[PDB]
Amino acid sequence: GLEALMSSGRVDNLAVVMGLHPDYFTSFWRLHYLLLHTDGPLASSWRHYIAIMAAARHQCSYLVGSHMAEFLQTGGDPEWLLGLHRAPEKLRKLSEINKLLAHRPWLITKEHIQALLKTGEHTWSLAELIQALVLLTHCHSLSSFVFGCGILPEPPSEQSSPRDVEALMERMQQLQEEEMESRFELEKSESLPDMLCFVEDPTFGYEDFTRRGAQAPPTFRAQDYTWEDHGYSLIQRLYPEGGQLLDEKFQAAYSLTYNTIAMHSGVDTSVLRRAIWNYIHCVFGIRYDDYDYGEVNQLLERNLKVYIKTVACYPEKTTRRMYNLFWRHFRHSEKVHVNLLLLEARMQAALLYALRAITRYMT
Ligand SMILES: CC(C)C[C@H](N)C(=O)O
Repeated sequence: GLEALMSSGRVDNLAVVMGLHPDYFTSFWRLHYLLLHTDGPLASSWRHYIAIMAAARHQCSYLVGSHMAEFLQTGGDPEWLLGLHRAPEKLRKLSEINKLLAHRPWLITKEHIQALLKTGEHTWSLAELIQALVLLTHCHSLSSFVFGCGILPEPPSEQSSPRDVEALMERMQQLQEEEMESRFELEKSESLPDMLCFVEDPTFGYEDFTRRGAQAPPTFRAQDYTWEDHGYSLIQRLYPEGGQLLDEKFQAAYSLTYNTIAMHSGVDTSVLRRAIWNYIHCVFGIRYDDYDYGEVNQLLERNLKVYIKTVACYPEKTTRRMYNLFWRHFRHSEKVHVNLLLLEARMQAALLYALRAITRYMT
């Protein structure tokens, strides 16, 4: 761990907790400094305001209150802090895609892209839009992390501080050696104040209460639009400096391992980490053609699925009891490792839907 920086008092509570995984922190910090402290398509004050609009979707005052202060220090018409209605209409056009990205990314549609790029007095360019999609999804995934790790405003965490594990290690060995479609639909269908003026439709979330029965996004076959050979290449064409940083951050988190499980070392944990990843993408409708989704229940205890899904979909509702309740014999560091596995998987899914809608509009 980046111990001297964490215990120094000079970086905030969020980065202190990221310090626990230096190989991820480096990739996280590079994209953080790019989006917020590097000249780009959009003015500094716009980027902090877009971040407020995003953190407001999850009622996440840690991130809202921090980008408010930055927005003021960087210029930033204070009157925009009275509510979205006082912001330029170009920013206001982002509410719909902001809400959809945060809660139901699969509903993003080329007709949404058409509205943003519609020629008017102040139109979004593609480089401006791509930077805005990265900021919105960045701050949604950072709200998941703030809530899932119990990060306190400016201990750095309300939840983290300065046997059946062997059952699990056995199930992982057995694995390291059609109706596939059925097991995916089963996993996907399973069911488990002053910020309000920066959002529209504040009670929109995962789970439609306008319809009986729980939320089941439409199955999207991965490989129809993947990061590796569709989304990455579109972002590096429209926003070069961020595409590479996002790719490195995605890979940083998908491959981060210490070869340990709870108290055990010498383990290969990729089958377990792939289940966390592939489950969250399943909660957002993405099906991997060659993956046995039965492995999710073999490997992810039920208390871990309730937490993962709460943090991906309803981070506001995360509780200390819920954090303590799963993986009771695991190290806190590993609970944090799960959180950043899931913000990266949640962010990649929201981006991919948005990037897919942009491709469809261009055609
Ligand atoms: C338990 C898993 C979330 C991570 C594990 N500590 C590893 O090194 O891969």
